[PDB]
Amino acid sequence: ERKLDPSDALMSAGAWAQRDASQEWPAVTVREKSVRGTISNRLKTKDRDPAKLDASIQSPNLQTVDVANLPSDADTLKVRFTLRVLGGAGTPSACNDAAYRDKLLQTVATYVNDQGFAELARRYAHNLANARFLWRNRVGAEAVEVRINHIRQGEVARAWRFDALAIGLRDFKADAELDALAELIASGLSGSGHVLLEVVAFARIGDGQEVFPSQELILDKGDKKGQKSKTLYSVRDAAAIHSQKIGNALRTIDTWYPDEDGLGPIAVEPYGSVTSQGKAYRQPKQKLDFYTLLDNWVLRDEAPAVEQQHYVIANLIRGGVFGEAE
Amino acid sequence: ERKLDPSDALMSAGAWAQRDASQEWPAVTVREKSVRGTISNRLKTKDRDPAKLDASIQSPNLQTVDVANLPSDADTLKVRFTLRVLGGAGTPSACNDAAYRDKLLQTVATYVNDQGFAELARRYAHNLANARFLWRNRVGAEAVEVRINHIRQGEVARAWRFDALAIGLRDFKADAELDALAELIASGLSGSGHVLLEVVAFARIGDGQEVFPSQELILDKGDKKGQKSKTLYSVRDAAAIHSQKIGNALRTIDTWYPDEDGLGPIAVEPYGSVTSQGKAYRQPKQKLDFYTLLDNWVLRDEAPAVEQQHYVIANLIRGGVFGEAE
Amino acid sequence: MKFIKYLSTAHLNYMNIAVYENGSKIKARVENVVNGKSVGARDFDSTEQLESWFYGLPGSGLGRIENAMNEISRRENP
Amino acid sequence: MKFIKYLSTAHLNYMNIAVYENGSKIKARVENVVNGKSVGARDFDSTEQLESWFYGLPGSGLGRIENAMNEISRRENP
RNA sequence: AAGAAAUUCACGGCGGGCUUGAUGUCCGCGUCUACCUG
Repeated sequence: ERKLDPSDALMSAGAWAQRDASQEWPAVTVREKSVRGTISNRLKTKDRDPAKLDASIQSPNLQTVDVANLPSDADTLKVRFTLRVLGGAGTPSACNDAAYRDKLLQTVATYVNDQGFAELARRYAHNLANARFLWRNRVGAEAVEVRINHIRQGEVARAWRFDALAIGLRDFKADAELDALAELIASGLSGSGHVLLEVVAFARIGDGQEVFPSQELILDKGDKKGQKSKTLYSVRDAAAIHSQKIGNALRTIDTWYPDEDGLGPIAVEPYGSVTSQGKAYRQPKQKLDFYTLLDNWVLRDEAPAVEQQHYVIANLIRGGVFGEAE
Repeated sequence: ERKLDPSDALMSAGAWAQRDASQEWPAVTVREKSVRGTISNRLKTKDRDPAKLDASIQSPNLQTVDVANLPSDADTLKVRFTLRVLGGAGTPSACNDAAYRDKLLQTVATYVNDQGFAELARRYAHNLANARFLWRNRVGAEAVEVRINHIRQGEVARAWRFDALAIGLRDFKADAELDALAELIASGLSGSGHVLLEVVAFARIGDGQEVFPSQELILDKGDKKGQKSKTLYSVRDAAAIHSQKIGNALRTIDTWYPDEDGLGPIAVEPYGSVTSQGKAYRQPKQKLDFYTLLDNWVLRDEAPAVEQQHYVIANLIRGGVFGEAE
Repeated sequence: MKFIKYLSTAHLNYMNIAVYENGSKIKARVENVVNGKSVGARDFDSTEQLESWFYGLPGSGLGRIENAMNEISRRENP
Repeated sequence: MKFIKYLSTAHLNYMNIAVYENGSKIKARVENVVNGKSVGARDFDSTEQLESWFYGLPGSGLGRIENAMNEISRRENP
């Protein structure tokens, strides 16, 4: 009775746009309209080999001429402007409604169950601290991923717009906010009251974000790389394709979701160490870890696999409902 | 006496064009002439593991390396413009005549019968509420399929043209119209009076539709995907081909018909829950369901299989005549 | 197996021509210098031919390594 | 004869793999879902092999159904 | 040394993912000589 779905799939509510990096000077911070985009340059490298050898079986004449030579390739490394101190990241993340109304329903009884569970976990557990996870661990600008490293002051300006007009205009300073523990902020509770007005289906909400890392002049970045699968043979020159919008430098939405999908310290191992990206199987791509392994019971794919039969997770539900928000 | 046809086939009256998405700004809504098309971009993803794994025979060390690694792939996600709020869908659905005049007649007596049934169900049952199903559940813009999700205001402008000139010029707001129940609208009765003047063979009718979802800036879409059958080996990079017109992004007419083929809540199970696409065997492709199964008698292929002998369906005829409109 | 010198300052792809001799022929196994997985090789006569057709390919300088690499990687000889 | 599930969302040709069991072996009769005329099948061991070599064929996703279909239709086993 | 043959009727592909990490391309170099846009 009431088996699991044969094929379930949920829409990514709480969506995310692309970023267009563009560079600015402070006290010209407010006038970010004619701020020019940052073209992915083409540096042309040469190096040595820091990648080690394979330790099984060798011939010793290889490695000397291996190390001594030059791996001189071209590398499309996006670089800042000459006389620009600030930065830019223009992303309208719009939050969809319907936290657990599905997109595929391989059994309608399971859909009535899961709508019952959005009714419970949206009726009982208020989304105050829930969206305080999706804001207080994404206003502290994990938005800006590797370019967050040693900013002077990375200022986030989450404007919010009905229309061409914009009413919710909240400004921040994301270096005054940690990335390991969410601390009590009033305006962060306003923004989480607004994502409260988003995920529980109250209003059209698209948060136009304009993050300004005030780091320095011509320094490098952390733009999202493309790939070199069957394109390292026709060109065979580039090795790091920093991906582009029309004439600018992307941050791919794929990276941009674990800026905000980094929610739960509700994992198995850590206490205040690691706040990973709230996923099915909770796997971070960096560490090659599997937080919340199969043998543990903190899977997303054990949260309705137990909750759809026995109704007990008890506030690890949030890392089993936010696995369904995206 | 009067057996069924050995091979019957009917033309898709009430035809449908392709969509060319193109992006705009509001208060420049009226001037959608030089509005640029939206090229299918190419993002490049790194994967994770959200898929559940098998329960028959395993070894628990496989997910350490699998859940570790990155089966990364390229995805051609069609993305909006930078500073464009609106959207676009330009489709001239033209309605052909001859609601049941066939295209193949494997027995002419069955053709005289079915022309008799278009004579009955077009003479007795007036197509007022019929085309009110093909309008009031397709002006509420199920036209725009997945991109309907959380629009600010998805405005449909069904212009209608004799010629280069256009007389029937009806404008809407498709967020004020549901997708589960058709409610009483006067201009919707004008448009259904016009499809009354279409399916009952009165005039040349091609409805140039211009739907404007006013959602946001650079957000994603729901353009119709192609396939990767024997093309995921020569290229072996892409995994979602968003199909193209000449330089734009399609919505394939195949998806575009169950925008308007979604007619009948005249199924077996639901009451006001599911308004599926009116088909033979009434099968929706999402849910893997078979509403109106073989053992039930709400098939299209039991509507002339009973009506061609015994003349009694009694107003479930509409889900057995609209199965013949397309 | 009986390894000798390269062809002139790989890389540009982390890929190398990496000519090394056989007892009768000489293999030209276009390969990485890191973990070790190669792409298609080509077996032919001695070094006296290797520099001959290697110099017989178009481009100047590094482009001879690269066009030689694409020329070997669409090989005929297994 | 003792019918079980498919292989993963036919079609793409109106053709299906349509695995169904025998009392000892398991037949994999590549067939239509309409009128019923099949193309060549293949008889082998249980489902534990069926998913094994079915996952052992190239391509990703639907191409495994298609390359499995072409692999069964040029059969060896009558 | 072939000559005629209505292959057509219609058809939701979507569902979600951090590519990443790091790098000396340099070293030399006579373009070349003259010439009615009628």
